[PDB]
Amino acid sequence: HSRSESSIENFLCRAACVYYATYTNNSEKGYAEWVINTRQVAQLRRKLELFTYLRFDLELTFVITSAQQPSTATSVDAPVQTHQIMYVPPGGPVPTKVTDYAWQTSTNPSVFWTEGNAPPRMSIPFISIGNAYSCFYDGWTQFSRNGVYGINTLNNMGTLYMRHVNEAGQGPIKSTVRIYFKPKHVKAWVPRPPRLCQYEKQKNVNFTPTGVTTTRVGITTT
Amino acid sequence: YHSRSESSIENFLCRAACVYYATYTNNSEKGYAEWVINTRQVAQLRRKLELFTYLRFDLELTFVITSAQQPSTATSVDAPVQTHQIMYVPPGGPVPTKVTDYAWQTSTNPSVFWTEGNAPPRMSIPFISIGNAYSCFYDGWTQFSRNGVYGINTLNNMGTLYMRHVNEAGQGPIKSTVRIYFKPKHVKAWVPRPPRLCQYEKQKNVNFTPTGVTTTRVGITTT
Amino acid sequence: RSITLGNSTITTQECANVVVGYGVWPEYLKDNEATAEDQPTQPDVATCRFYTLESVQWMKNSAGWWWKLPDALSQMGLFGQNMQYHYLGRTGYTIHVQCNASKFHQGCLLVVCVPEAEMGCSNLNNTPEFAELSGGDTARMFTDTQIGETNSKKVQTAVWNAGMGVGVGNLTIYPHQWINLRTNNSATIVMPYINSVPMDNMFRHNNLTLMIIPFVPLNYSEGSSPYVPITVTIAPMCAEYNGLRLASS
Amino acid sequence: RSITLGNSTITTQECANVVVGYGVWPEYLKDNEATAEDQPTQPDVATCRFYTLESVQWMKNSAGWWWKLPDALSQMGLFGQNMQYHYLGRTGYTIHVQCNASKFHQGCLLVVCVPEAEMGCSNLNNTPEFAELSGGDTARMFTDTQIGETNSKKVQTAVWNAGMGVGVGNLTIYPHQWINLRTNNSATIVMPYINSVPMDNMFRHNNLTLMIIPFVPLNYSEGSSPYVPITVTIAPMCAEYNGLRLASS
Amino acid sequence: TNINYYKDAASNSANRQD
Amino acid sequence: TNINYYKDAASNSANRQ
Amino acid sequence: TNINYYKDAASNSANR
Amino acid sequence: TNINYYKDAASNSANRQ
Amino acid sequence: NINYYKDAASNSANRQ
Amino acid sequence: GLPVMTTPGSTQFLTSDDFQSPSAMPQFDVTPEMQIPGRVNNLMEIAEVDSVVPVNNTEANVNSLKAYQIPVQSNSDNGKQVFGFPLQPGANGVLNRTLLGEILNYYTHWSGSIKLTFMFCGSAMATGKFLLAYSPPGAGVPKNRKDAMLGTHVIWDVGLQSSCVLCVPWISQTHYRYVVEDEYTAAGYITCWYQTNIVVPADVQSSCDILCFVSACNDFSVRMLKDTPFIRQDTFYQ
Repeated sequence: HSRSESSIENFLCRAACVYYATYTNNSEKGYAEWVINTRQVAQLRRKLELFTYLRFDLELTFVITSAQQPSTATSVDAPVQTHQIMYVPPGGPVPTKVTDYAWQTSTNPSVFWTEGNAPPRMSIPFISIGNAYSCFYDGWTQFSRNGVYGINTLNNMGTLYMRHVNEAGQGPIKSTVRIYFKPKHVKAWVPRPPRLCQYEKQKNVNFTPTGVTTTRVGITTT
Repeated sequence: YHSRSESSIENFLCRAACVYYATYTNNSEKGYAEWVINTRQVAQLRRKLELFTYLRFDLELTFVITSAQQPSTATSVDAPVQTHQIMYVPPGGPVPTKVTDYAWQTSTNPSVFWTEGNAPPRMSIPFISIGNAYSCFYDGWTQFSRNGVYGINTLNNMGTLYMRHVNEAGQGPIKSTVRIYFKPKHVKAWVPRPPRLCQYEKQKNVNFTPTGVTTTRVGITTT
Repeated sequence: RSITLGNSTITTQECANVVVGYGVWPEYLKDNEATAEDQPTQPDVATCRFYTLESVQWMKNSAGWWWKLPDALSQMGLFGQNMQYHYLGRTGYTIHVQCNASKFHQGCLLVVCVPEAEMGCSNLNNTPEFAELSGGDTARMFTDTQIGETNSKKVQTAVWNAGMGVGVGNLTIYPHQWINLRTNNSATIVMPYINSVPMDNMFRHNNLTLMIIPFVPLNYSEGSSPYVPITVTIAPMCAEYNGLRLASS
Repeated sequence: RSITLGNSTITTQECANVVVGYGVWPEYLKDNEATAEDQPTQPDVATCRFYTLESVQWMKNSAGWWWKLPDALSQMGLFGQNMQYHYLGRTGYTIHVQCNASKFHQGCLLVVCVPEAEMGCSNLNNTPEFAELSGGDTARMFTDTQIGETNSKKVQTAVWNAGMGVGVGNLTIYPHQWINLRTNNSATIVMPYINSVPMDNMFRHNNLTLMIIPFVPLNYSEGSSPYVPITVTIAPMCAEYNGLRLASS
Repeated sequence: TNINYYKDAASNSANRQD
Repeated sequence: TNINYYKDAASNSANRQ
Repeated sequence: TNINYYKDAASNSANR
Repeated sequence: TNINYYKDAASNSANRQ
Repeated sequence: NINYYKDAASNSANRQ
Repeated sequence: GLPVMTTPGSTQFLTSDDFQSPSAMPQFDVTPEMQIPGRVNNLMEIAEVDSVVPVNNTEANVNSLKAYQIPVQSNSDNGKQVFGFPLQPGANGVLNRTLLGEILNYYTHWSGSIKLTFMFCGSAMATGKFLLAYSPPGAGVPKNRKDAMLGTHVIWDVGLQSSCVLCVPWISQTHYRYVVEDEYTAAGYITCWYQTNIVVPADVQSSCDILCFVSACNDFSVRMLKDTPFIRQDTFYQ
């Protein structure tokens, strides 16, 4: 008997939906944005929070699915729709409209993908400033022991913007992008007890107390 | 210690950048688009390049063409898949005068034919300059009489780029938007110069409106 | 049966087991893992010594105690002084939990060292306050019951969740010992430097948290002495400090 | 210390270091980098010699001065004559900015050589005029304030942008020296041929532009001599000329 | 097969081979 | 491992490795 | 012509 | 250059030489 | 180069 | 027909991809190369260049050369701060538009030491001494010369040397710092104080100026390329 499938690489190296957002073909505010964290989703968050420190590369897979939203015009023959995903690292220009100059992405990496093809995929190295990603932080952001308390003093991985490239047509189109993280080449340290009480907030450990286990009647109950 | 790999000029410039994007529609005979190739219309890539006085590199061209249904007064429009043609006219060549001109045969002129719904078309191009390096700036004139034109627009002569739909959709109008993307490959740079401070004003000259040296604070002791 | 840092000497047991962290003995920072350029300060005997914190009472009702470590030795001697005067610090610890009762007493404590013991709040829309999380030379207590929602800034001290939303019965993954009064008198844990960066500031970040939680409560028949105190003695080990400056809290 | 180019000889000090352009000393054109197929003319001394331009006064208000390089020596002797009679030319320079005061004066000049100093206009729909950009015998001046918004064809001479839309505080990327009257009396910069082509016409293209910008103003107490002049002396080096024909401006 | 087509190590497959 | 398929050098990847 | 590209034996073609 | 990818001979290209 | 087709007309241009 | 299975990511246009593309100009005879002076191979070669620092960001000076002038004068006091700015090479205005700061604003992470060259542009007859101090974070910016004295500092005598280099070291909890302002990657405060008052003779000016220059050391690197916030566009320039 081999313990192969219980390695950390196999445990974590499976795609997981970290977040999914929507944007529409109408208006000029038809772009979406997301500050990148791994604590909005429950499953992957718990899996990774089984450890205090991790270090790994990432495989990013995007599942973008669109829908013809209601319209009052006659015959809405919509052509194939293409999307742009821009990554603005912390400090870069921020798209303020669907037709911003920031979308030029001279330097910011971005993907252009047309609907109906294989989901776009892109890998990213270990982009941390420390020698390992941190899952927990028993400290503050200000040296006065004030301000912010928790992992949201470390989480600073930049924002991710989404838009339709097409000019828009007679009929509205709402699209939903789903981000999928897959840790590759994993190294984890300092294991810790699994999460018991259900998550409440993305930016802190706050929990509502729960019991230790499911209950039976007596210590002998079988 | 650590490495300075990501700060090489190759990595600095070798990232695709939208230099220009234009529109053309299926209706009419002027439903073709044209663009004289310059690198000074877009601020980001222009500044990246203008960090140096002289450059030399090959180019990766990526085109992102997206179309959209335009209003129509028909009973039911069902447009088939749309194909596009991108023609490059070097300086002096025949120039398309209408959506159906003879120039579009491109017997000699290189051109790309791309159908919607596939990977964006991509096309590499060598170092196309007459000099031994591209010139980012030019402190001179175009005429030997020290008159006429002043600036880099006495050197820019890279030809034009035209765009059209190949099928003649009639049951309904369709507007398409082609986006040009430059990616400098195999880069060589010379004579670095101060980064652009004042915002750009015109694509054909350095003209600027004076701006302050930096953001301001209260006092020299103000942290 | 005695281990001796600096001017201090703790007597302990007869060949008893000292739990050496994650199998790592604290060591000084090597030239290859370091990024700080300034030459560090290593007080040695003056800093690496057994500071004995306040004693606490183990009661028949006590729920448990915890100390944040940097912020526990913050006020004790030259360790604290260097801590205040330097921007960066790095330390391991030797933690000695001392509790003694008689053959006629009974009870059992879990003595655990939680690295990165980020604790939750009572109000799910707030983070606990500095004083609520920290109790240097003043052990902060776990609670026998759920803390109140209205409380605003405060730590969810429900012992069965260890204030971290986990099962307290699974804290054993962290380096720990058991003080079973039946057969035990003390617990010795040698914790190495646990962090994702080579050095960190010692006011902003408490890399470790000592927790003593009674799993089987103290008991004793009438006549047996009723006051059973627990005394914690922590000793910095291989302490380094970088970035000299004026100091503050 | 004598330098001694052609029939000319300028003096410096041993401690005063000469800044050699982009690490390149001027040299003639190789047969492998050349395109002009006619045999070039190399006047040697008659052209490669120290031409001293008009002097200017450094005032307590002066903002700075600039010269277009080919069009500064365009009217100087046989350099200018060869320039008129040939279609193509190639030259390096030795630029010597001389300013001398006493210990009781103070101030600091930046002496920089900008290759391809393409300058902007005040009216954004026009390019500045040749006479506004160029003054051979007479240096053109920078200004203390923004020039008029609608002045037709004029150079945006606001000093803090150097007329190129940049931060003057970053002009240091170009080869440069400082004349700090406290510790300096002159500056020597040897510029090589800077261009994208092996040869260019010398009337249509000013390959380089000398700029003297006072960063710290001239100052002195009552009694100290008030008239502080700056004299620039430029010497062509390894000048070549191709395509001899009818001469004209 | 274990031939890598990309110049960056992050582009490689997971460390699953034994 | 990296071999070039096209007859023109301009077709090659970036000069990164 | 049998150079299996996948790390798991189950991914292989049939036994023929 | 011609390498056969299929285990069955009927899958091969024609015998044109 | 590695020509994929048995007929010479199938080959790329005679450049290089 | 070689059997093949497409993987996700096909038909994808990633800005920063490095694939081969077919040339549209086959057999194009490029013009030969020329040995042009001033080859740049890395952006740190530019980041390492001294460029004047506008320490005096005062609204009134920013549109003038006065921004680069640090005022010093003969004062009847002792231990009077000359200037103080935080160590934000890419964020704070004092340095964000320097050569170094400009290059930093194209990247997200940075690490290394920084050379602050200070040049005294007063009269040749003036003398004096200054305390140039870099105080790492954790405690507030030094309020007194005594407070500044406890951190990395250098006493600069203007008596002999006109220029003095204070080389701020890399003292950080992490290997890199965010170019954008983050308190977790705080970096410190750089202050200057009077060590010995500017002594001047008769008939010589008692108020002089100093110029500050910033450059990067041999141990400076930037990471995670991005676009600058400094350039903005709304319409295609024409």
